[PDB]
Amino acid sequence: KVFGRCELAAAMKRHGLDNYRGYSLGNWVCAAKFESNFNTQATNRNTDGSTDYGILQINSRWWCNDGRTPGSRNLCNIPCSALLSSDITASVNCAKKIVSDGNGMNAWVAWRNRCKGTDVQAWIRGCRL
Ligand SMILES: [Cl-]
Ligand SMILES: [Cl-]
Ligand SMILES: [Cl-]
Ligand SMILES: [Cl-]
Ligand SMILES: [Cl-]
Ligand SMILES: [Cl-]
Ligand SMILES: [Cl-]
Ligand SMILES: [Cl-]
Ligand code: NA
Repeated sequence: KVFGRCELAAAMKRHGLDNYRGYSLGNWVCAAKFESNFNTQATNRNTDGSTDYGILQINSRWWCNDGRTPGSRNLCNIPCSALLSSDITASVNCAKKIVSDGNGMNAWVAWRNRCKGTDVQAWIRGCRL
């Protein structure tokens, strides 16, 4: 599923991500935009053989099981495939554990490089929330 901007903002809020660990809704929408262009089925292979999955590009090295990343962990206790669903629950619950890990939203390299410090409120501007 490819979400619209305000549509994803609404789903993220419903699942309790708005201000989670102090990060406003706009930061989460901005991260989704540059990680997946709002497409739940996005995937991207890393140089190390791991793979990033879903709207927030969660990596198989630590967070989900794909059966093909040697010596990895599955800290979210899920198959990486659950991260590609039209329903975002699995992605949001796993993102909650990632953003709690010590480095905040810097865990997402695209948020640091493209969203951090910017006018992130622009991502939710005009949305009926
Ligand atoms: Cl957009
Ligand atoms: Cl915001
Ligand atoms: Cl594996
Ligand atoms: Cl394969
Ligand atoms: Cl594990
Ligand atoms: Cl599994
Ligand atoms: Cl949803
Ligand atoms: Cl923080
Ligand atoms: Na894994």
